[PDB]
Amino acid sequence: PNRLIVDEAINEDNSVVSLSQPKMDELQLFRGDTVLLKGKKRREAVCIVLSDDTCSDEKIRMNRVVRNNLRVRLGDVISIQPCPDVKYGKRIHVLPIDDTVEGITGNLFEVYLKPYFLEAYRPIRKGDIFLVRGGMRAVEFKVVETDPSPYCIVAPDTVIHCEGEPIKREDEEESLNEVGYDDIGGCRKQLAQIKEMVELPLRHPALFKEIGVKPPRGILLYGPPGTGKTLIARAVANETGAFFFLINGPEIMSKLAGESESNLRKAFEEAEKNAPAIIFIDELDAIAPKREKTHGEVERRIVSQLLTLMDGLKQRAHVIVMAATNRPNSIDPALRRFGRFDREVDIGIPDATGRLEILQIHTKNMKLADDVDLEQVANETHGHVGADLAALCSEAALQAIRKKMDLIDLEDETIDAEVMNSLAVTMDDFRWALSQSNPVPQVTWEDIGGLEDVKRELQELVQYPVEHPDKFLKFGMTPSKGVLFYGPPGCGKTLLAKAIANECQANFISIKGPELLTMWFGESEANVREIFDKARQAAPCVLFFDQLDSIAKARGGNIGDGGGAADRVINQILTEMDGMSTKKNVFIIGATNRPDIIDPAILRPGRLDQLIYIPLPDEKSRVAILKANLRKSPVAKDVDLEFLAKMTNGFSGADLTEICQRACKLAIRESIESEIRRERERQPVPEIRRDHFEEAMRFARRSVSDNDIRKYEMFAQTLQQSRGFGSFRFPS
Amino acid sequence: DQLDSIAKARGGNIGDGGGAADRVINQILTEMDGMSTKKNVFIIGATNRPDIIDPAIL
Amino acid sequence: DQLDSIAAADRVINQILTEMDGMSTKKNVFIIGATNRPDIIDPAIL
Ligand SMILES: Nc1ncnc2c1ncn2[C@@H]1O[C@H](COP(=O)(O)OP(=O)(O)O)[C@@H](O)[C@H]1O
Ligand SMILES: Nc1ncnc2c1ncn2[C@@H]1O[C@H](COP(=O)(O)OP(=O)(O)O)[C@@H](O)[C@H]1O
Repeated sequence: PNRLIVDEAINEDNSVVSLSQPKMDELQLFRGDTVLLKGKKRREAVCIVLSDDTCSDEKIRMNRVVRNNLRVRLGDVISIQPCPDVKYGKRIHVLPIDDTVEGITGNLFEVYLKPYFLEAYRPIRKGDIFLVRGGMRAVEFKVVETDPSPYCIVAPDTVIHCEGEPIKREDEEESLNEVGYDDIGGCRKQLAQIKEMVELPLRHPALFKEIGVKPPRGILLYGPPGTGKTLIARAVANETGAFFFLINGPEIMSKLAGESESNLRKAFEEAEKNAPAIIFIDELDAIAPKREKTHGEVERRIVSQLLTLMDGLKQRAHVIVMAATNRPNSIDPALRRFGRFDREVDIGIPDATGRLEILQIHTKNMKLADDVDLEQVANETHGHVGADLAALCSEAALQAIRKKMDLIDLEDETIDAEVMNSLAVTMDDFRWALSQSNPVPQVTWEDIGGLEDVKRELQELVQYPVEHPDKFLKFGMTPSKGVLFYGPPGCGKTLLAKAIANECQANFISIKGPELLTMWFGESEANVREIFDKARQAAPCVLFFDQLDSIAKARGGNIGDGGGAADRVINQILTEMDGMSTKKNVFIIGATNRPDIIDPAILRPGRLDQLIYIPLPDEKSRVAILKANLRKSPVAKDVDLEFLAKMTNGFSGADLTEICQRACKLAIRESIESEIRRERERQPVPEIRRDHFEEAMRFARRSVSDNDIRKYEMFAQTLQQSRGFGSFRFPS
Repeated sequence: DQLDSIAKARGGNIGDGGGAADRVINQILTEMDGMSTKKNVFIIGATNRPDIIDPAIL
Repeated sequence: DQLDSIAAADRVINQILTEMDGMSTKKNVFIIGATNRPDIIDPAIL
């Protein structure tokens, strides 16, 4: 019940807080009682509880000033408890801020403190902040000294003196703007994990004792630089009751030989002295590299001493040591073992919403106009780490100032107020920042013309499992992962593979047999294993094997001596695909120019079970191919693509692409003539002229003879005659 | 798996690494049955072409 | 130079084929091949 949501106070002063009647009853509390408030950044205060109906059950009506004292904002969670044994204060010493005391001709105590604390009966704590209105400037007071410590009620007979050294404005501001868990963005999950491995053992060590475990004494943070590991150290420093101490890797290296070890030993001694304690080690890889590869023996000494003191604690001191590294591999491998920095956390690059949060955090102090939208900037900056985002914000503010360099004058002793109030950041500044700062196939189904059945089948095999995983899990059948494309050359099999990869948004890897065949003994099979491993790394992926006939042949019969090695290659592929049954996301598509010699074992169901015959495009598909090729080129209306498709009976898709290439080349040539004519006029046709089609087609010939095509039909008819279960109906 | 690749009739392919395949076969022969105490190592082979496998392997 | 010395298809011509296919994306670099006799060079080059 102690948790409550920070809520505004309508009339309550700083030394009083308000609760709802049901909530105040729930705590077994009386009206006017002294209460203790705990808020973020380990900020503790004491106030007087009040009854109010407007105050919500889950909200506490409480002011701005104590919010600053508690370092909390609206909506923040603070823990409220009864405060017992709140003795009346004998004497309080308060240090006001430097800014507030300026211009106050009269004494602060007489003008402000004396009437404020007359019959106050207010309980206060060391470091408590309160505000008093009056004079030319409202005055802030901070209670540095309390007597008796720590909780003291200000009675009228209590003497109050503001004499001493007033608190500097920057010193109070730094604590006010000090970091907590909210200031770090994009790693809330990692903050929760770090709380679990670190904060949880410290708050409840007996809980770890009961279950028969020893808490992880040391934890490691690794990832790209700038992700905020030191910032996480700052946050855990501010918001943990456990005593926090600093060890800096550069600071460790700064000491003389034989003094870094002394500093670290006294560090662990101090940590084990206080109960509890947390140590953080930034740049652990800097002072703890591998002892196998080390330039100086002193570094080996410091690594060994760190190991010895790491084993020195016996899990009873309850001190957790934290380490941050940009390169975890540089850290000595011993530290990664058990009983020591075994627990690793990777602070990956922030996502879109995380980087949005980081941008908001970085820009909260800066002014933001109505036009600026941080979500857009986050959308464009895919890869910037948090430090890059901070630099982006700073250079956006720099553009804001730069746009006024014509208005402002540096030589002046003072700056203009008009330009200053006109000065702010706009969208253009963040655009410049985005431009300056530095952190799948193109082919689509619309590009392909014809072969609609093949397109639908490819969508069925690959796109549907990722679209509908639940349906596949329900029917309990693993999706097929094998497609073979066989047909005459230049019919868009590679286009089909690229299109399906683009539609499914998976990495596309394409390779051919001669790329793999090589000359050394085991090299080709190693290449096959490497390409399959590469497909695994880029999962989900579409692995495309072009010229499958060259790489896969009938093992039983091969004329050449080296064909035996070729046999070996095929075997490797077989085994690889047995490993590819595990990776359902990796989809293997094999296009072969001639499928008769393809090994029967590779076409076995479970490796390449789908066989697709890609024939020559018909008249309709030829029209579609001409449309696709002529999308980019404006064309005259006189040409009839239907007639072109009808005439080009023996041509493939590549033939038509070369056709359009030559046609538009002669279009360039007539453009040369037109521009020469324009130059003569100094001293145009919108679309392609028809005689260019006339001449361009003459250059083209038939790519593939019909005999190979009838061979393809013979293979397809063997496949069809094999599928002889058409006359199949279950009994009754 | 696919033992017929690593195991062949010795001398079948002259250009298979200059006898490196035959040396591999001899090494496998010594490692399966040689002058070492047999451990609890059960060797399973799978092949589609058993007639090409070395008779000493079988 | 002397592309005919290499020369229907083999490993090296396939490497160069894939490289020029990927290289067509970069228009700025200009690819020139001078061979003495073009009859024997692979038509995929053409
Ligand atoms: N998630 C985040 N939220 C807010 N600021 C961040 C975040 N990540 C990084 N930063 C900023 O970027 C900097 C990252 O530095 P850091 O990675 O801690 O240095 P090192 O790697 O040397 O310890 C910090 O100063 C911090 O202000
Ligand atoms: N249906 C089609 N639509 C558009 N272009 C096509 C089509 N079929 C083939 N092509 C053209 O043929 C050329 C080569 O095709 P390719 O992908 O090499 O076929 P294959 O997979 O048979 O080798 C491509 O540049 C492409 O422009």
